[PDB]
Amino acid sequence: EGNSVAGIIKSVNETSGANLLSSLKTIKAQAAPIYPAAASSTGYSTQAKIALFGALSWILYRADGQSKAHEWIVDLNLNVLQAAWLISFSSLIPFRAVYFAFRGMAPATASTLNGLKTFSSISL
Amino acid sequence: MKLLPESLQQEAATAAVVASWVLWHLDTQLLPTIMREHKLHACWAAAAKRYNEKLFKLNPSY
Amino acid sequence: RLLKLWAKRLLVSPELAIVPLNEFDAQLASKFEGISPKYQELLSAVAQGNK
Amino acid sequence: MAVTSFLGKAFEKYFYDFSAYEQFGLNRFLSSKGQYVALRHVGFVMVGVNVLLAANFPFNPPFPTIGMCPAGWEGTWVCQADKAKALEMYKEWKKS
Amino acid sequence: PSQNLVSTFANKVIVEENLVNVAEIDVPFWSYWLSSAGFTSKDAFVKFAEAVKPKVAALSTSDITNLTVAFKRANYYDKDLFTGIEANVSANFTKFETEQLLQIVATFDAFNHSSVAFLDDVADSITYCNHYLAPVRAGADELATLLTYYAKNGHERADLLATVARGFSEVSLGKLSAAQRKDTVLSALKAFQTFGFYPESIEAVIGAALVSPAEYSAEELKEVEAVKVAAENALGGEFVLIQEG
Amino acid sequence: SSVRDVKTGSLPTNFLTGVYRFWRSQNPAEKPHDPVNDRLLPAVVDASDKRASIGTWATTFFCTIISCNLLGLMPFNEAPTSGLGFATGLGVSVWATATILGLSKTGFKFPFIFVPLETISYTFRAVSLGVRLWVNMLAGHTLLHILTGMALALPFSLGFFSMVPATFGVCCLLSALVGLEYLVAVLQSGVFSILSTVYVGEFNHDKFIGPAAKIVK
Amino acid sequence: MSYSAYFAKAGFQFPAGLSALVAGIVALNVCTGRPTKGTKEISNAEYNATPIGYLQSPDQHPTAFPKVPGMKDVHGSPHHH
Ligand SMILES: [Zn+2]
Repeated sequence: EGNSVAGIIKSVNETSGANLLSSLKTIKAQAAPIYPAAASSTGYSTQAKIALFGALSWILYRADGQSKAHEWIVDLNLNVLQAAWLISFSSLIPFRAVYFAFRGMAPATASTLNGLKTFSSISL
Repeated sequence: MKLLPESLQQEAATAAVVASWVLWHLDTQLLPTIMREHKLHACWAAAAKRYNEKLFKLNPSY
Repeated sequence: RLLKLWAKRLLVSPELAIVPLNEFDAQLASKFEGISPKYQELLSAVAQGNK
Repeated sequence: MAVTSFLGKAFEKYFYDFSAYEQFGLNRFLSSKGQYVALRHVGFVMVGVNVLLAANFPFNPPFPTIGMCPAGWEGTWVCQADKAKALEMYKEWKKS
Repeated sequence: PSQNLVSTFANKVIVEENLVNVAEIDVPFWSYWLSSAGFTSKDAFVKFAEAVKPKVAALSTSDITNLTVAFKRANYYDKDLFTGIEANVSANFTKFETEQLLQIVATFDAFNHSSVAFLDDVADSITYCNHYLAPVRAGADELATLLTYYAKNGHERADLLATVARGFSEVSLGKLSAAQRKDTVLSALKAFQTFGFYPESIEAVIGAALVSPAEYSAEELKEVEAVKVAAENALGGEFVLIQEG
Repeated sequence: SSVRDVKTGSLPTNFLTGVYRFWRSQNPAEKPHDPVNDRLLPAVVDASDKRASIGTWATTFFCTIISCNLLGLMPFNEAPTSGLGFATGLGVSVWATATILGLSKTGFKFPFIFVPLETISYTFRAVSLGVRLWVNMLAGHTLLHILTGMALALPFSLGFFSMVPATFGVCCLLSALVGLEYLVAVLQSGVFSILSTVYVGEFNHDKFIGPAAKIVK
Repeated sequence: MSYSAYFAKAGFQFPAGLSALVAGIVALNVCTGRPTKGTKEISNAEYNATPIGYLQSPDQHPTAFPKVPGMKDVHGSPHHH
């Protein structure tokens, strides 16, 4: 669409002097960016259904292959040994510190975006 | 214990196909996104001084 | 016309209201890096918004 | 009841608010929360090993046993180092 | 009766007026790929031009570049078609790439065709709408062709001159063959002397003449020495040939 | 034909940015003799063109090996790297990539007792880089197999929930070894890609073109 | 107001060329050019003459949770060489 600043300039120039100060909250609301409101909550997507159906299919196929193996009970308790460390990772990992440490790996999120200053772009 | 596969070439080709897909997905899907997000910040950080000085010179408002 | 002019600039960026009009020329310098830092960080900090 | 949304909220309140370290009062017996996580890890491993052995206990072990035997089997298919012997003895045991 | 029936059917179903009738739908694609196959006929390219002439204003940058390269390869100038091409480039100058604009400007240079608005929009697109290292990936012959285009039209843009001057190098001139490098160096030095613009990178052009002065004539060596003296005065120093070290 | 939308500042984007910038920093560019300006910019771009994509290749191998290594630590799953041909094919492919790059630098055909010795120790990189990954992924897994076999042998014979201290000690040792397997998985992917950088970067040296003519002072 | 709801609108999505990776791994697993891991190609006369139980061999049918290690689901052909 057309840009919002030209809409500000046009609709501010179109107001009368008496109409100006109360129209300013409307004009601002017509120049505010679209932030889409929360739409319909569907169930799971067809790719999410495909993902979890294929994951459960893979887990059942792998458990059936593990049970038919020679040291089958050894494999079935290896699954317990690995799920135990998954459960302990859920408990031990400081996920907020991990998130903010990953934010420091990228330079785009390690710093605030420093660019255009206000004093150079002042219009009058 | 399993040591030797049924086919060495099939398993090496599986490794090649997986690593070639990871290479394509890195070069094509991940690196353009990463470079857009990185280089916007990097170009603004590298150009803040010269950009603000040039815009300060071009501005007749003062 | 003056009210419309300042209405446009304060609709795009209301942080200009934290620098008073008489003090503004006292901030400037010949080069941009020499502009007084009395209002710089406060202006850029107000420009992010209410959060 | 959406099938996954209620499951997500129930798993969230189980994951965060439910804590057996506080509701069973385990700060008296244990020094830390991390010591509870380690003890709960090894306890989960032990509970899993015991229920996987209890789900099927009369079977002949594929893993090598340390010269031992389960309960009163002693010389049955369960305590046979020879696996062909154990299979044929399992058939006679199954006959009953 | 296979021979006469097959021969009669092939000429009727296979001759160059019906494969102009397959090429009415996508004229840029077909004209480009038929001209690259060596099929350059004025008889077919007039029908190409009038088939594509209403479609030009909605064409993408790839299709405009393909059409423009094809009509250079045919050497068929249509004034109305290339006016439409130039209006398309002027309307969408931010979307065009330097890789495409060099090929378009080479065709607009091959026959003489220019506008002030077209030259301004091509210069704005190469200088500001494209990457500043895009002349580095260009090849020095295309940059020399664009330079003599702006020199023959008399249109002078110092920012475009700096941008296109950045593409001239020991690498880019080393990629050229010696007979091609002679024409590229001479035309680039003539354009730089016409504008009076002497950047640092002119050391790569003048040096490319003075490393191999045996291929140049005495007249061309005189004009190269004149450009060298002018660039020595403009850059405030003396031109040295640098050996391996 | 429609690409998806991405949020800026996402955790996978940030992690992958840090990983790529780590593997790119392994073989940095040489600082030229001249001050880098518009005169030296095409020589810098040409020098980047001569350099191999060791950042992209090391990031590819790091991601594809840390994924296959952490697959072995997920329940019901095995590591693809624990297979011989997979890990050794990755290693022989890295060695062949470095060899093909070095052959492209020297002219596409292959170069007293010193020449056989150094050629044997160079050709052993092909074996070594893949086999040091494969037997390491076989390592904690086969030790884990035998140890959980004895960890099953204790309550199968002493009773299901009786003699809990002995099985407690064996399950503590098992838990410590699966944690060591996690460390070895992440660390073997890292060691592989560090080695891929130092093997490919041996042939990553081309000469700077530079200016053949200057205007001094 | 934020872009959070806009990103909550988009569901789960696979990586962009995951179908090519799956169709490469599956095509490597099914275009082996050799029989399927304990089978043998036989003549059509043998295959139609042989019943379904004699074609099956007990090593390729191990028992799901075997009470003795080595239990097989089928007994194969009663005819022995
Ligand atoms: Zn295993």
